[PDB]
Amino acid sequence: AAQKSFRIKQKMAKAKKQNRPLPQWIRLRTNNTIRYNAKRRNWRRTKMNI
Amino acid sequence: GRVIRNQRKGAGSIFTSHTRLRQGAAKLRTLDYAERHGYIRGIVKQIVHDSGRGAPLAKVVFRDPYKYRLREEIFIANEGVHTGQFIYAGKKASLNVGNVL
Amino acid sequence: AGVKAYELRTKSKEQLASQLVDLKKELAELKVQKLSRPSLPKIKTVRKSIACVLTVINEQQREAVRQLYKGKKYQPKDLRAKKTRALRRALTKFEASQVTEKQRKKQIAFPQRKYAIKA
Amino acid sequence: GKGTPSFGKRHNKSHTLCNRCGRRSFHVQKKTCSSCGYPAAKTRSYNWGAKAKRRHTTGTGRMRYLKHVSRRFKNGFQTGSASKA
Amino acid sequence: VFQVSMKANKYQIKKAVKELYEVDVLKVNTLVRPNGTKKAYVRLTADYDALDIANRIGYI
RNA sequence: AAACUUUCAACAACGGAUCUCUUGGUUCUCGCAUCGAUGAAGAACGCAGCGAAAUGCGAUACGUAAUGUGAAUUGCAGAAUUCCGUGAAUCAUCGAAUCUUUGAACGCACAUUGCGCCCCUUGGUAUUCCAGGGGGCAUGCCUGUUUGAGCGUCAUUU
RNA sequence: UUGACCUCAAAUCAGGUAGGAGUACCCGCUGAACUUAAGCAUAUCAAUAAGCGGAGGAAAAGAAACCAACCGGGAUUGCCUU
RNA sequence: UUUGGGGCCGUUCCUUGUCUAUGUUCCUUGGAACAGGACGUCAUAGAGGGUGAGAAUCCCGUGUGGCGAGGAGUGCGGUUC
RNA sequence: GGCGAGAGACCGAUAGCGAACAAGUACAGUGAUGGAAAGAUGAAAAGAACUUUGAAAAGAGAGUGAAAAAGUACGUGAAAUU
RNA sequence: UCUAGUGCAGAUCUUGGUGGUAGUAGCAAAUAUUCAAAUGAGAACUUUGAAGACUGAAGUGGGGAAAGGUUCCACGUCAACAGCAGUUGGACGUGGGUUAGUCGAUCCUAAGAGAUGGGGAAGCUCCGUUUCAAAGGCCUGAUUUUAUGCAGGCCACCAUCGAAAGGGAAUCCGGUUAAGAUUCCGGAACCUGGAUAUGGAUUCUUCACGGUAACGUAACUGAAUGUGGAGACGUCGGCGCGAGC
RNA sequence: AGGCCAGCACCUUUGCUGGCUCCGGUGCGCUUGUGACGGCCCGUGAAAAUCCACAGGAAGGAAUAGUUUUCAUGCCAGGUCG
Ligand SMILES: [Mg+2]
Ligand SMILES: [Mg+2]
Ligand SMILES: [Mg+2]
Ligand SMILES: [Mg+2]
Ligand SMILES: [Mg+2]
Ligand SMILES: [Mg+2]
Ligand SMILES: [Mg+2]
Ligand SMILES: [Mg+2]
Ligand SMILES: [Mg+2]
Ligand SMILES: [Mg+2]
Ligand SMILES: [Mg+2]
Ligand SMILES: [Mg+2]
Ligand SMILES: [Mg+2]
Ligand SMILES: [Mg+2]
Ligand SMILES: [Mg+2]
Ligand SMILES: [Mg+2]
Ligand SMILES: [Mg+2]
Ligand SMILES: [Mg+2]
Ligand SMILES: [Mg+2]
Ligand SMILES: [Mg+2]
Ligand SMILES: [Mg+2]
Ligand SMILES: [Mg+2]
Ligand SMILES: [Mg+2]
Ligand SMILES: [Mg+2]
Ligand SMILES: [Mg+2]
Ligand SMILES: [Mg+2]
Ligand SMILES: [Mg+2]
Ligand SMILES: [Mg+2]
Ligand SMILES: [Mg+2]
Ligand SMILES: [Mg+2]
Ligand SMILES: [Mg+2]
Ligand SMILES: [Mg+2]
Ligand SMILES: [Mg+2]
Ligand SMILES: [Zn+2]
Repeated sequence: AAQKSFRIKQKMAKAKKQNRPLPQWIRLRTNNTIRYNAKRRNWRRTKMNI
Repeated sequence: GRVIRNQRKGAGSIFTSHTRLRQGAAKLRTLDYAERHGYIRGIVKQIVHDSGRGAPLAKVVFRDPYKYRLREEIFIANEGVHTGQFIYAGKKASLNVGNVL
Repeated sequence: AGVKAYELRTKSKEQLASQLVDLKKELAELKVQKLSRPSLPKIKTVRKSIACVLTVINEQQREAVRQLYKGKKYQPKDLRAKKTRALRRALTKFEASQVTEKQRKKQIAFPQRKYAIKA
Repeated sequence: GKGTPSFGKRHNKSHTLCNRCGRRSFHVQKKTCSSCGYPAAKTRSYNWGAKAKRRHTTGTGRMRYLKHVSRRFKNGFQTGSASKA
Repeated sequence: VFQVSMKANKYQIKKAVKELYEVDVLKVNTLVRPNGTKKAYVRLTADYDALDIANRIGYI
């Protein structure tokens, strides 16, 4: 909703900052097993339910 | 079995009274000193309709004998009572329609 | 590099406050450059120097409060000991070593003796 | 009509976020969390909910203060500083 | 245009600008961005030039 | 007769069994006793030169101080005085601190980043208004202090 | 009139204290049914699970208003047995 | 007939640090020797782990003892008021 | 249960705690709650410079490696099925 | 020799994987597309132009509430998704973007929820909301050790929550961005709260005059207490007036 | 100001200069607001915050000078979230 609470806006900002792929220098690190970002969320595929 | 309808009214959820448009409880004036030793005079200001009630109510205004104030009272109107009528309430009041002898 | 705490502890309160405001100015001047340049790790040292200075100031103030409250009961609840709630509510070794005059006399008259069994 | 058409009339949230557990279990009309029991002082828990306890008990978070208690105990709840051997 | 603490209000922003940059302030406008930070539009008076003090701050 | 179907083999596919590995689990034994109003457990939001997590931390924010070791960190960049030294390090130890918003959660409220009261101070020609800064204001119960209430009640007044 | 006593109050009075978490083990309260009985009602499951209150490193119990009937033993707890 | 409390140095307990042996000699295979064979050493240490393949003897450790540091403490062992 | 240690005729990635991995995670549900999958290149990335065909992905060569019948769809590489 | 989680073809067995079916069913509602050029490796589907059509104002338009949460805008861009395609995209990657004294929230109370006091209940907790309570704060100063007690007087509702459609102090035009606007720029206003000086008004009949009156004016003392009004109100019918069309 | 036009300028930031923006009418019209009425009810169709007025007459007040800030003008500020 456009008229929203600061709390909901805050959690939305955290989700916008989380909606990122991996940095690719993390894949070059010694003993690295992270290939991709498994916690990736899209507004069409899965809702936050906040 | 199942709890029946008359058993279910005592909980008072959807069976409570609808008291939004009621003007107040129709009570007589408190029996203080004047109504047991003499009489006190009040005046009928309006006869209003009370929702949930076929009988009309009369808003009677008396004076407080102990404070400068104009306490109002809600009477059930008796047939023949009108606006601007003086109501007399008490022991030594006259046998007339609307009095609280 | 940054500042060292042992050369700050020799300074006074006002010198440290001036040092702190200068370091904050430097940190702002570095944050305006961080957005122009691709990378700027000099900011880390300034942050840690600010932290060191604030730590030293806190220490200097707290020790003075300690000396003010020195040697008198009812000192503040951030200069007291934290040990635990239960250990703070426990009886002292005075209150726990208290005995009655009846038991003191019996402890003195009939203490556990040191005996050996050969002869 | 009890199916797909009735699912289109679902736009009013019965639960919102809880300030104690942050979960979307706080009932808006009852004013109570389904999970933690806020505003009740006690945290909601049941021994029939073993997984629920394991999800929310000690060690699932940061242990911001309790982590260091074993260390302080091992050292004796000592006071002061070291002294430059 | 400044990034500002989410705890700061317009009084504080005005006072801090007048302190740090030695400038008189006309109005402050604030928004909370979708990234959770606070953005302050500070309009100065006609006497001062934001263009002349920005390159003094060290950006332009 | 070819094509097609079927069967077998070789190679190539599909798939991920078997084999071999194991910074994990499970059970047995031993030792110890240590959460919290001095604000716990838990939660939310943030914090890195380049991180989304996990881990760590709290506007002193992958950390400050102290102590020890004694020259690293590392994916890249950068840094060098930090190298025969009060000194590197995502090091270890850890006794000093910081510890946002919260939470038993404590000014009142909370589906609000809402609404107050008191003290000190600063500013705006201000005991009163506005704002900034710092510090406070829960409930029950105990000990005590002060101020009081009650023809409950004693004495003493003229 | 003054000053006490008694009982009851108010204070952001001076100092403190309780709450919540954890809960394997511990002290209590509360309290089923599935099940077994080849059915079922007492019974059994069980003075169990679930629910509630309350602690510590153990808790509890504990120095006999005990056991006995012996030529008598001698706080409590636990094991072997009975 | 018999008596109390303090100090000091030890011991007791806790925690922690550090030091304390002997081959990397020869040939073959192999990408790599920690494999095979020859000659040896240490062993109150041939437990375990690591290192380019099964390593006592390459490294950490292990074993045996030693030298410290910091605490708690009234348990006792001496000395002093 | 917590902290710290030592062991096993235990299990060996469809097993063993649900979880050997960013697991009470992702995800589902209004909610209470429910709840996965997923380990192995090689000693060392030495992770394929360069040529050529192609819009490119890729291919063919070349090259690294003990081995590309180890090429980040990576140990071995079964069967169904092709 | 010891030991057992020891032998699979079945259990509408468990988990995983794979077939035939089969390049098969099918990808047919919502009137409808065509030509050229550009781009590009490549165009039935992208862009532009031209044409032909539809929604037809109880719209396929312009805005909003809930809900969603960045889907908005730009640049780059096609391995997957968009059940054909794809150079396009609500996709992918990288960034930018939401400006308020006047709009809402905030405040009020509604149905109702819900502390305190007290009372129940082994108890988690229940009742109840003005109650069987010693349940508070409001104006003016007096003193001028001096800060604010005592001097006075007043007053008795007795928490709090509960509406982004009810109530409610106060803003408009024009312009501006890739994307923001009653929020930004320009100009022109208004309300509340607080300081305050001048002018004006009033007074030697101390707290104004006029009007027969209805009433009028630039103003033209006024505490406690009390009263009254506004807030504050159904539905339908026709008639009248206005505004926009 | 905005709108509609004309004229003269240019790699271009690109404009610049002139004009008009007027006077009416109509209606069981549409929509909407409002007013005064009428009809309906055994239905008579919220509350509070908040603001004003009145009654009263406490108290305070002038003449060589006072009082008034519901008149006018002037000064400052207007937070948080969306
Ligand atoms: Mg609905
Ligand atoms: Mg509901
Ligand atoms: Mg705003
Ligand atoms: Mg039976
Ligand atoms: Mg049977
Ligand atoms: Mg039966
Ligand atoms: Mg139980
Ligand atoms: Mg005991
Ligand atoms: Mg006892
Ligand atoms: Mg091979
Ligand atoms: Mg291979
Ligand atoms: Mg393979
Ligand atoms: Mg096969
Ligand atoms: Mg078996
Ligand atoms: Mg089988
Ligand atoms: Mg069979
Ligand atoms: Mg089957
Ligand atoms: Mg077909
Ligand atoms: Mg069909
Ligand atoms: Mg778009
Ligand atoms: Mg497709
Ligand atoms: Mg395609
Ligand atoms: Mg209640
Ligand atoms: Mg409210
Ligand atoms: Mg509203
Ligand atoms: Mg209404
Ligand atoms: Mg409204
Ligand atoms: Mg827009
Ligand atoms: Mg403007
Ligand atoms: Mg006049
Ligand atoms: Mg009214
Ligand atoms: Mg009517
Ligand atoms: Mg209409
Ligand atoms: Zn909760």
